[PDB]
Amino acid sequence: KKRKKKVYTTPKKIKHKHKKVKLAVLSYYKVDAEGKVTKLRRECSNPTCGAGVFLANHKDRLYCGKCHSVYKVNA
Amino acid sequence: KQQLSKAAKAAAALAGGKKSKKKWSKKSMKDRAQHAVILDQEKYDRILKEVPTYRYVSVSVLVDRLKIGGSLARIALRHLEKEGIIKPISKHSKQAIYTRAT
RNA sequence: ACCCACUCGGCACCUUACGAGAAAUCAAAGUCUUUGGGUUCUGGGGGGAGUAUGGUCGCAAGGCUGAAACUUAAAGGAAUUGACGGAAGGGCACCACCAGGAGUGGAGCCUGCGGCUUAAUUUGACCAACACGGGGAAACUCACCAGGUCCAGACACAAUAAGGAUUGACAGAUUGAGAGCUCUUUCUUGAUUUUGUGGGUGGUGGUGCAUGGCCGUUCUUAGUUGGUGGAGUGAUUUGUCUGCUUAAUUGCGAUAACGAACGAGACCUUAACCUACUAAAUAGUGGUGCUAGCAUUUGCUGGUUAUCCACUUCUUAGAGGGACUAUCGGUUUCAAGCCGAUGGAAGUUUGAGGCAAUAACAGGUCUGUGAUGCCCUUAGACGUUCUGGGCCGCACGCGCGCUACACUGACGGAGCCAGCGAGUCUAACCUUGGCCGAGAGGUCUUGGUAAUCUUGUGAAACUCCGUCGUGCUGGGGAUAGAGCAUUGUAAUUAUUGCUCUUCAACGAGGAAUUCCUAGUAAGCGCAAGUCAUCAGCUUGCGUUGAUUACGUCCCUGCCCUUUGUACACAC
RNA sequence: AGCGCCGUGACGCAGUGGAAGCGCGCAGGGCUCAUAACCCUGAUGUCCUCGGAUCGAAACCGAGCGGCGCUACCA
RNA sequence: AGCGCCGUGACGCAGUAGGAAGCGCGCAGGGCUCAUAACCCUGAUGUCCUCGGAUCGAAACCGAGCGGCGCUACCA
RNA sequence: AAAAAUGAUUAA
Ligand SMILES: [K+]
Ligand SMILES: [K+]
Ligand SMILES: [K+]
Ligand SMILES: [K+]
Ligand SMILES: [Mg+2]
Ligand SMILES: [Mg+2]
Ligand SMILES: [Mg+2]
Ligand SMILES: [Mg+2]
Ligand SMILES: [Mg+2]
Ligand SMILES: [Mg+2]
Ligand SMILES: [Mg+2]
Ligand SMILES: [Mg+2]
Ligand SMILES: [Mg+2]
Repeated sequence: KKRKKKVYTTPKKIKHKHKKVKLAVLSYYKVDAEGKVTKLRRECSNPTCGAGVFLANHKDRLYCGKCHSVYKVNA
Repeated sequence: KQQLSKAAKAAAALAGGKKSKKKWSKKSMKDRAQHAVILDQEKYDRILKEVPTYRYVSVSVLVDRLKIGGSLARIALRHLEKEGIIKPISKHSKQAIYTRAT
C-alpha cells in the first residue's frame, strides 16, 4: 500500500501560550500609609471557592477563576 | 492477466447494455379457450340430455366435453347428484368420480 | 539314417565372473600404475565444420583430401531417485462416469467479486478466491475520505524557571459544534511540568517472498522411516514383495532378509437394543386410594409425594451386557477371505464422526494476538479520539443463493404433529397470562440462574372441507406511492415490522455445468452463530420421504508395479 | 491535350429505384490452469462530398474531391 | 529548366475547404509482480519547415526560400 | 488406430 503525502490547504494554527505579565503582586493588594488593608476583590458565594478567590474584572462581567462564576457589579 | 483498455471496457459495457434479451426457448402458445360460466337454457338442456350415458363424470370431463367453467361444472355436478341421476363412487375435494345411476 | 564316447574347425548360447570396466556390461571389453607378444589406422573440450580454399576423381549428383578467423563453460557417457507419457498391467473414487434424481446456467430479487464511478467508494483472497475473513458495516466496528481536538512524546541530560515551568477557564467573535481549539481583557493551581538533544511508547503503516503459531492443500488416498545384515565404487537399493485378499503396506503367504516404529486398524464421542441392577414433584406411568363435572349398566377429565402409595415400560444417567460377519449352505494356491440364507435391535469397519503419519506449498493470515524481525512514521502523527460521509455508489461481466413460472396448485376454514437449542441480580435476557390494537405492537403482572418457566417452542411442509377454472389467471410479487409502529442518541441513501394501493419480467430456461446411493436425494420448517435493530447466509435439528445403480475405467483424477525420457523450475 | 473507369462495415469485395449484404475482423458467454482452436450467441455502415429529378436513390443528373487507367500513329 | 504536389511532438500519421490540434510508437511516472518483461492508467512532448502577405483571427488561403516527391523537356 | 497447438526473464 503506497501512500501519498498529507498536503495541507490551511495555515497551521498555533498552540496557545500562557501570557507573561510581571504584575502579580501589584494589582491585588494595596497598602495604606498606616498599614490597614482591605482586599478590593470580591468573594465567591459558593463555600468551595476560597477566601482568596480574587474574582477578576472584565468590561461587563466578573469572572471567578476557580468556580467559573459570573456576577455583576450593580447587583 | 491481460487488462483490457478503457475503450475496450467501455465498448463491452455498451454492448452489454445494448444487448437484447436472448430468450433461449421456443415459445408456442395455444389459442383462447372460453367456457360459458353462465348457464343459459340451451346449455342446460344439453346438460340434462347428454350427461346421462356418460361412462365417466367429473369436473374435467364436463369442462372438456362441454364449454363450462370448473365452477359451473362443480355446482351443476352437485345439482345432478341432488337430482340423483348420477351416483357417487369416491367423495373427495379436488377430485370427483361419478357414473350412471342404478 | 539314428545312439553313445571322442576329436578338429565353425555360427552361436547358458551360468558365474576369479579378471576388467565409469557403469551398462564383457570369456573378451580378461592376462594393464605387478603398466612392454607383433603391427596398421584413428582421437585430443563443445561449436565454426566435414564448412572455406587448393588439389584430385566424377557427365552430373557428388566423393576423397581438408583449415583458419571467430565463438563458448560446458557439451557428452553410464547409472540413481523423482516427475511426466495421446506407455503397458493391476486396483480405485458420484469433489469421475454409467442409470437416474434434484438442480444451476434463462427471469426477478439477495449477497460476494471484478470493472467503472468516486473525496473516499478501505483492504486480503483469483480445484485449493468470489453468503470467504465467522465480513448480515446507520455511530462504533474502520483499516477509507473532508475536517476539529489530545498526547496517553516514560526515562536521562541541559536550558528556562519567584509568578515561572505549566495548565483549566465563564461571556463575545470563531467552529458543525456548550472543543478557551485559536483569539478579545484577567482569574485559578503551583518543580505535578515547558523547550531542545538521546531514547522509548504506539501504528487495522509495509513486507506472509523475513518469521512464529494456526489453518488449508498436496491427499480421502495408503502411505512413511530408521537398527543390524545382503547388493552397489557411488548416488542409492533390499527390507517396504510375484500371486490371492482387504477400505487399508489389511492379511494369507513367498522371500537376502531379520526383527521394529509412525500412519491404517485399534481408540474416544455419538444414533440405535436392553421389560436386567441403581434410582427419581426438576422424567415419568399406574392405583381414580381422596373429592367431584359430564353424559349413563362405565368412559372421558379437574385437585393428587404435607391431597397418599406402588413401579421404571415409555424418560434420564452410572456401572455393564450385547456382534465376534455367530450358525449354516456355497467358493478359494481350500489360507487370508468373499457370496447367499437363518437368527438377532444391529451383519458396507453396524451407521456418522473426532483424532490422523513422513515430506512439502515461497498456499493464506503482519487486518485475531502486549506473536514478531527489519523498514517506515511519531505532534499539522500513518498514534489516539470527535462530527460528517463512504464501505451500499451503477452503461456492464461473473460466482453462491432466495422466490417462481402454477390445478401434484393458489386462496379461505378446520384437523393437528418434532428434535436440537437458548435465556436476566456487576440488570433488564427468554417470556406465560390479563387488557387495548386490523396488524405490527403497546400496557399490568407472573415464571425461569433453568428436565421446574417461555415450552407439549400446538413449526412448516402435511390431511380434510369449500372458492377459483388453464386466462400471465385469483400463478408470481419485482418496482413504486401513502400511512401506522419497534430498535437505536441518530433510520434520509429508505434497519426492520404492519396496512392499503401499483402488480414488472417469468410459459420450465442455449452452449455449458454442480451435488448425490437410504432414512440418503429432495421438499419443509425450527433453533443457534453473528444481534440494540437487521437473514434471502452458515452451523445443527428434526418432518415428509423418491427414483436409479450395487458397475466400469469411457471422461476427470488417485494408488502400486514395469517401462521410456534430451524433464528435475519437474509436460 | 482528349477520353474512359473506380470510390459500399475495420479489411477485401457483392448489390434487382422500395434504407445494404458475404467472408474474415470485432464483442458477450462457455470449455481450458491460461491463450488458440472449438461450441452458443450478438453487433458494425452521410453507400467520397454537395445540390437536383423522383412519393422514395447506394444506383439517374449536375458539379467538386481522391485514385486508376487508355490514345499518344504518318512524317 | 518548367507543371503539379507535399513538410504536423523524439519518429510516423489524421485534420479540414479559417474559430489553434487527435492518434499510434518512443520517454517518464503509477497499478500488477519476489523483481521484471508484456499489459493497463496518467502525464509530458508539435514555436504545424522558415519568412512575408491578406484576415477580427491562419497549421488550413496567397507569395518567396529550403528540402523531398511526381510528371514534362530539340530534330529530321 | 477420429481430433489434441502453445506456455516470456531471473531466482538451492
Ligand atoms: K466438478
Ligand atoms: K480434493
Ligand atoms: K431452486
Ligand atoms: K469516526
Ligand atoms: Mg575440437
Ligand atoms: Mg466507520
Ligand atoms: Mg506462505
Ligand atoms: Mg525402499
Ligand atoms: Mg462489501
Ligand atoms: Mg395479478
Ligand atoms: Mg455469513
Ligand atoms: Mg507442451
Ligand atoms: Mg517454460
